[PDB]
Amino acid sequence: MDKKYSIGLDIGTNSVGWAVITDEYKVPSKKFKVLGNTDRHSIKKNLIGALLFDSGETAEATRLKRTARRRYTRRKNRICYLQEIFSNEMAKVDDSFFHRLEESFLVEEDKKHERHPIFGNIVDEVAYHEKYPTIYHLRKKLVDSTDKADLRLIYLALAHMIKFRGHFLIEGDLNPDNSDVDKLFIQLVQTYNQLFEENPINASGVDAKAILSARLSKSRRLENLIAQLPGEKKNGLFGNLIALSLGLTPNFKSNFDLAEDAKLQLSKDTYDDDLDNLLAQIGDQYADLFLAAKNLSDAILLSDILRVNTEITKAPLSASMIKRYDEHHQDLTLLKALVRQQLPEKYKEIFFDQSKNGYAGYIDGGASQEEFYKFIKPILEKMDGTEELLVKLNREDLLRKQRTFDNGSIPHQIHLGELHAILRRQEDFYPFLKDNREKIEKILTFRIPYYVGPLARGNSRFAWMTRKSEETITPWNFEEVVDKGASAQSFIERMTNFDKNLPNEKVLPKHSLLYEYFTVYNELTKVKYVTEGMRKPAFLSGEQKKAIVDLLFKTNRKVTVKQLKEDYFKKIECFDSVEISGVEDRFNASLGTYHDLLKIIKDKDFLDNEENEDILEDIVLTLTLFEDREMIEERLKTYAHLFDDKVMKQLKRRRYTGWGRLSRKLINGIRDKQSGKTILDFLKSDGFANRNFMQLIHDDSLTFKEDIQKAQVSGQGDSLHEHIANLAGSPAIKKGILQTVKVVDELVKVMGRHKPENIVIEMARITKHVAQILDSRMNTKYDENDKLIREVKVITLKSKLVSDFRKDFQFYKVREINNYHHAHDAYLNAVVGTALIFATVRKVLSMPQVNIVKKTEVQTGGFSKESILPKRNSDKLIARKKDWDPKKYGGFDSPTVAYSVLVVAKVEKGKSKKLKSVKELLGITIMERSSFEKNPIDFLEAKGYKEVKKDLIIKLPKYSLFELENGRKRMLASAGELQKGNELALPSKYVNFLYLASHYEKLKGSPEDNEQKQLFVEQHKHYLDEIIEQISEFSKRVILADANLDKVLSAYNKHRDKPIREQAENIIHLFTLTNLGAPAAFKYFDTTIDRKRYTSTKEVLDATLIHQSITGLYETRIDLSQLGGD
DNA sequence: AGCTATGAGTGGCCCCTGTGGAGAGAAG
DNA sequence: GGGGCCACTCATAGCT
RNA sequence: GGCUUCUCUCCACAGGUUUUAGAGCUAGAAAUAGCAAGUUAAAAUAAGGCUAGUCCGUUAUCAACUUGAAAAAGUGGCACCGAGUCGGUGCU
Repeated sequence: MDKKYSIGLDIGTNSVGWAVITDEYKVPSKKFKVLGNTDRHSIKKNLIGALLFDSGETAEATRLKRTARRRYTRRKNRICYLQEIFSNEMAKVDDSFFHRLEESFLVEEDKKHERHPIFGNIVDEVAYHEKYPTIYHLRKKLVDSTDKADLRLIYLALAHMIKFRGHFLIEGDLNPDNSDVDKLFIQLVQTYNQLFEENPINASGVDAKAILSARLSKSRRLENLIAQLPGEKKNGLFGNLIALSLGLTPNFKSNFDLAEDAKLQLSKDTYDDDLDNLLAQIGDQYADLFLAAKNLSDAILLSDILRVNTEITKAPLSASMIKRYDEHHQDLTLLKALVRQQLPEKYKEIFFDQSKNGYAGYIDGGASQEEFYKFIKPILEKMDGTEELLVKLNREDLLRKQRTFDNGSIPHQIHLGELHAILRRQEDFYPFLKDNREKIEKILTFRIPYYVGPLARGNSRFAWMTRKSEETITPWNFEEVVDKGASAQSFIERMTNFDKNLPNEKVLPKHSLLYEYFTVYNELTKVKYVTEGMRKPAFLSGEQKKAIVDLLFKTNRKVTVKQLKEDYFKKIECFDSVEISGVEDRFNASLGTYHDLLKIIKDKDFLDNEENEDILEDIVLTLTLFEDREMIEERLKTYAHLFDDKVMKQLKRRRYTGWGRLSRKLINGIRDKQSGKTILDFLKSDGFANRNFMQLIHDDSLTFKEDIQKAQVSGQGDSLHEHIANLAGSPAIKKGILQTVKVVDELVKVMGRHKPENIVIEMARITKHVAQILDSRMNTKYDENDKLIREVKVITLKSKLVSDFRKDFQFYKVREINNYHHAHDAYLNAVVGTALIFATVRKVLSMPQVNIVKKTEVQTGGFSKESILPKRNSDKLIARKKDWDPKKYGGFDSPTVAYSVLVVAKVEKGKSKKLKSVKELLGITIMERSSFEKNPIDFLEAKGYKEVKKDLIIKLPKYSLFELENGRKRMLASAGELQKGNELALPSKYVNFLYLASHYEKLKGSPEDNEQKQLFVEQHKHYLDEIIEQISEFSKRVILADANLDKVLSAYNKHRDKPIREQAENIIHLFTLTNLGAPAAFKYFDTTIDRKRYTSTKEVLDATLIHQSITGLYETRIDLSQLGGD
């Protein structure tokens, strides 16, 4: 008798519930066979559980790390390129300089040259640090010096710039000279009054420098500056000029009465040619106005960055840092003098004690600038003559470091100007600098375009670059070796979605002329007209459709019903009155691309030729693909014989956006076998049928449906793994779905492989995507008519229904007590699913037998924590390299153990070197997983183990479960620590009262229900003691933490006077002590309770090891006590 | 008987961070 | 959030 | 309509840490006290891998046993009864 059942699921991001229910809704339990060498042969477990696992990580952290690694590699490579450039001349002056630079990190013992990395003699180091206190002094010296400079210093400056070349958010040359806001603003006002003497404006008394450089948003600054300008509006010509000076994107259409939009932005890569467009429309007289606007914008943005405008130099960043250092020196001297004279007691704390947030901690220690200002402010308040120091502290300019987080805003054009100045002033005395100047400027400025990507020879799963030749790519031949046009096309296309109806085909651009014709004809297909003398509405003929398109759609950008009635039905067909159905007011489709090309090419015969359709489609694709206009220009040059120079320049500056939904093959690529017409052909003319796109693809009399079905991949089960990961959503939900499918498969196996009658599923707040993956596998049988025989029904539900069903019949839930809530949610989901198609539910809730399974995952990821700890005399520090002994060089710490292996061998113990039989868990860190799996015996012997019994080696990943006396379980967190493995269970009687009491004021309900809650909570003061009694008993039984439990009991007795609700929130805080997983610190009322930690793994070395399947229904108990016996 | 080495428990502290530009998608 | 590490004390095995 | 959620991929940037370099002085045998100084740089930023790429290394996948290089396939009885992390009656 094959028993009927169904499968319910509770899918989350951290957990995947599961359940099996029958006709009477009871969850059965089956006697599962227990494999292994223990005395236990079978365990009867309930068909319910809750898989738990670490939350799936989005690749965001991994992607950031990968992009960082590529930046590091390419920056090291820039260093290598500069060292190759310097290499030949370096050997003539100092051959080992580059070697010393690499050996700087090592101690004096490991260095192969003299310990001074720059000069190798201490006299020259003294001279260097006396002459150049920092690097910015050296940069200024090199930028200003005319004398022959030392090559090592030049390399240091150039490498400092190349390694820290600043941001690329501004393209086009930027003048560092213009940095004064107010003077240039008045200059712009004077220029505007010169070009417009008839209507000049006055800006006297307006503090433009303060307002425009204020720390406010661009719109606020624009409003504030205009508010000081009489007669001016923020939307006016001058207001738009100011907005342009602020880096916004003003629209000049209304300012010059232009027909088309005129939007300009200096920060865009295309300001110059768009400005030329505007000048060609309004005249060349306005060129100086926009030039002054650009200069003022440069001045404003620079003043937002640097502060030294008084000093005259062409290195506007070295001077700023030197000035900061001088201010720091002078202010420190003054502060030390004042503290010496007035408050001698705290001199030591401020200037010596590296453990405080004083100047010692700020400079010689680890304290940041904010904390240093916090600590130094009250001391300044308590002393006289500190007005200047208080002012500088208000400006965040007191005692400020050169290398702070404010250097980010520096444009890379400043660094490029400094680089050019250096390479110009040093080229005379060093020929190779002059010869390779362009190469170095390239290396600083060369940036692998965001559309090219990783430069891989196919060996990468992230690479899409297409190559012309096989030369090694260097910045100087990046253009020559790689076709940037093809690279950009691949970059765009690989991301663009493939057609749904045609999976192998590509989607068309939105502004495709063929797509526009398709849409126009498809919309015109269902248009019906009613004229006098006609009994029924009739579809428009193909001739009528073509005439309408030619008369209106090619002549008007937007066509309305009234315009159609007036222009075609009355003028052409001589129908005075016509009724149109299917279109309400106007036609949605528009030949905007066709009208634009009519404006540009101005040859309507060329556009109307179907022979030119391929050329026009290629033009649309070229305009849609490429943002950099050079790519479009080079591609469209294949058509330079078809258009004049002006038309070609017009095509260059036009751009299109968006990608459509359908492919060219689907519309005008495939043809009917019987007729030879495409879908576009049928839409243009279909006779009486007048079938639209949907009708054409769903007509069985046409071969189009057959072509689509054949094109549809009728593939076998192709990579069930990586199939689910193809969905749209976070990787967390993807992992949830995959684990859900695996759990469903294992449940199918457990239930005798008889497929379920129904499947009830919910999803964490996408459900359809989950349902398809399951109903594809569940239903695979076809009847005599090729129809699917649905032996499995897939129903998906909503959390509101389940929550209401729970609260109506009091199947309440608490999310803080224990982890049985996932399984309970799964069971209630199954019950509600059958409801769409009472004691049992309470029994299922009250079962402690639940199979909570922590997914034993071999941890991957960071080998150890990223914070490098100081050098110490300890053995637990991890080397960061092969030659970096952790004692001598510090290094990483806190390894993440991949898994641990039970090693039974003999180890020499004591100074006597006597071999002693041992049995202990050795944790294999992730850094050594490959070495261990390569040859376990050599790895184990390397750690001091001898006569290793390879037969007894067991692989124990993180969260491997052990069973001890009284059923005490400890999950293997790592080699030297455990976790609580037992799931504390409270009966429902405590479960209801806890959430009723803690969420007391927060709940809102009817007055009688609130009174019932009052009575229910007030009576259970006796439960408030039973809860801590159960906690204490479970603690003694498994937690075994008497000190923390005693502190809890004392605190609970101490705070018993406070009201029941206030007690309740703290009582639920207790369960952080008992809940499965790692212990976490919790506080009871005012009292803070330390966390109990299990740093002892000895007790499990004699325990019954348990392996559990993904559901845990199949297990293999191993008794380790029988292993290792002598 | 006394000195040193060494394993278990407990209390405390630590852990990389911030930003910009471009493209393409699901769903609201 | 949680595993790792250290400073500290105490019981116990070992040793003579 | 836009700009939102959320994901991927790419391009860059400013820091942070470690270790070393930036000669600490005086009195005192030393412990130690007084004084002076604190702003920068190099290297590394997951060990490393072979396909030697200006590529790849934290995403995702992974109970145990048998076969298989691997993908992959197979491996374990059910019912009644009562059912705290489980046991009995028939029966396989």
